[PDB]
Amino acid sequence: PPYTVVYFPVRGRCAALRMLLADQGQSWKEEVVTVETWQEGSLKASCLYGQLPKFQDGDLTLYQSNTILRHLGRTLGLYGKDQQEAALVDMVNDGVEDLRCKYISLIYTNYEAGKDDYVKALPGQLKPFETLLSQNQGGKTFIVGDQISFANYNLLDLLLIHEVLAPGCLDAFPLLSAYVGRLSARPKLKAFLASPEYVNLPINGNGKQ
Amino acid sequence: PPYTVVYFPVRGRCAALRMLLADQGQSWKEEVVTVETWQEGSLKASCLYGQLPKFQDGDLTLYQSNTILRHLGRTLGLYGKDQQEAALVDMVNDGVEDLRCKYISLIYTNYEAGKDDYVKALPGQLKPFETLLSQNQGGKTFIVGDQISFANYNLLDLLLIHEVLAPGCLDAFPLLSAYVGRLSARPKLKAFLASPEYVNLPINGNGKQ
Ligand SMILES: N[C@@H](CCC(=O)N[C@@H](CS)C(=O)NCC(=O)O)C(=O)O
Ligand SMILES: N[C@@H](CCC(=O)N[C@@H](CS)C(=O)NCC(=O)O)C(=O)O
Repeated sequence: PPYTVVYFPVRGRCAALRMLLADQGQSWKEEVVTVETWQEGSLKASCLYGQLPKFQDGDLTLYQSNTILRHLGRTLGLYGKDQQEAALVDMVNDGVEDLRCKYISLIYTNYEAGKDDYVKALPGQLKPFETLLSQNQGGKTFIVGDQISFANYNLLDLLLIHEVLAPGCLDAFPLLSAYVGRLSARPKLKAFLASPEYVNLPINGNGKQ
Repeated sequence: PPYTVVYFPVRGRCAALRMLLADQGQSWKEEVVTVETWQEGSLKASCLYGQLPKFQDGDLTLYQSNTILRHLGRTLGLYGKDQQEAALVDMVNDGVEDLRCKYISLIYTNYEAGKDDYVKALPGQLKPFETLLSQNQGGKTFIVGDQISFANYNLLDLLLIHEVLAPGCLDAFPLLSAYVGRLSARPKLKAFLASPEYVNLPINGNGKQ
């Protein structure tokens, strides 16, 4: 630290890392970039991959939402108890990222025409995470092992936004349903999730959800 | 170990991890899955995300190509010299993954119609890695620090397959070019890249490259 997240005024790909920071009792600065400012072009040209989020941790500048999640997970000890759990943590997060990418595609490129098929395919897309839960302490703790690795925050966000896209999409999945309830009840996260800086931010940048 | 990769008969998403294993002098088994066997359905159903590669390391079963790369990077000490380089390694690999996803989209969903635009956009997609090179000992070593982190193998594969797609695409990028020549020359890796088990596999599964 100090931590600074530079991003558009949406939850988007900063939602998970924000929940992580808040739940772990960290402080940070929100640098809000408006689409107007973004169109000016100077900031974009300075971003390694021409995109946000941009993350500052002291004198370290990072890009890539999952790089930030892994960085935070690594430095705060939320990356598994050993090399094996760590790999499983990656496997979960890579799974979360795959589905987030299809979600983002639906939202921004084909929402009207594609929503039905997407919702049909959703159960098969969620089953893996229910299954991971079923294989770890009866799904009563976290996605991997008994500590709250960074992948949980990313998974939690993926689940929450899919409840908005397709209400009831977790009804057929007891472990995922209870998982979201439990994690969302953690004191600091609950408070964060209920705050204006979260609630009054749209999930995506195009008005759809 | 022992290491086993379960995959279709293509370079695809296993090319980089294979190069890594070969360059690092590791031994592994290839279990080839034909599309015929895949359509039978049983293996797919047993895969966490219904996809390959599947990776066996002793009694640990992993899925997700990048999870496998990070697993080998972590257990073989090819993941930066400290927490800070590790973050940069991730930032590189996430960038590689983003472009690989676009490459894969082109190949399998829009090759004929999309190629020309994609190749036009390619220079902008490659510059970031040239920029990273120029900020690390003049690009005379590796993509991050002076050790060959796993991310290097993924970047090398990405560059190699794009050279097939758009010959000369690295001519505008002296650092990337020299980087490719340099890594490709590494003895064990050089031998691998020229061996039948690499050369006689197509880059992709639909015969396009
Ligand atoms: N792989 C990147 C993707 C970043 C990304 O898609 N950023 C979008 C907003 S979520 C952006 O900056 N769009 C504006 C632009 O591309 O000019 C990550 O995970 O951070
Ligand atoms: N995110 C996964 C993607 C895996 C993937 O796309 N696998 C393809 C082959 S490259 C597959 O199994 N296709 C068959 C199917 O989906 O049934 C990774 O990086 O490993």
